[PDB]
Amino acid sequence: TELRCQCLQTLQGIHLKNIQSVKVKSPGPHCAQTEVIATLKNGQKACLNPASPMVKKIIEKMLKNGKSN
Amino acid sequence: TELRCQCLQTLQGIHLKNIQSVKVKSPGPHCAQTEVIATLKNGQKACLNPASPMVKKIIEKMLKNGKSN
Repeated sequence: TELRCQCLQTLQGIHLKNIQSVKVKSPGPHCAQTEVIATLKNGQKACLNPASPMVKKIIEKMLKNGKSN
Repeated sequence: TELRCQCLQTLQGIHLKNIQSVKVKSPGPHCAQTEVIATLKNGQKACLNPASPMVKKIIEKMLKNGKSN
């Protein structure tokens, strides 16, 4: 009934060397804000800022993982 | 020790009206392939194909959401 966001905070853009996975959970009838949650390769998690131009480079890269240095 | 992909299936173009969330889990030392998992607004999930020109338009858009019935 009274839900919110899955993340109260977010990152501005951390090294993608730690990020092992990226999860995007758009807003809803509860949270009218985005909340990107990435999984750390260490088992941790680091929320990203969907209002950052670096968050659109940490994802697209993730889907690429590695191409050539 | 012997892990694989977290996606047994995939969809090559799905409605962004059903998708409520997007999950991207790059490959690892087990699976050398991607496994995009998107959450349904019904509680279900629809695996996407990390090798489609539309799968990169259903995700990027998800981060934008836009409308909200």
